Amino acid sequence: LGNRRIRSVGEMAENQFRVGLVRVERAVKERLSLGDLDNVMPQDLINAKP
DNA sequence: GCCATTTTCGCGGCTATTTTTTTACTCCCAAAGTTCCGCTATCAGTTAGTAAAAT
Repeated sequence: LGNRRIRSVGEMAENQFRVGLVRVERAVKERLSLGDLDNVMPQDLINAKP
């Protein structure tokens, strides 16, 4: 039991939330690479559906 | 060219009963085929009326 670990609700929720964050980070980087950001606000960059 | 070693391939019990999942995204225009409402017109069925027949 020193080589086996307990992983509970908080850890799993954090892992899946980080997965979603990576999913949106890819698209955020892709958009920020374009350059035309004069009228771009942060809420126009983030898609919460993933 | 045969003897051994590494790599795929296929397998791992039977009946029941509780319950769906989830990202990602241009626009416009001209040309063409299809549909939906309205009207017509014909035929067949139904129904009302009247004469023919029978009591």
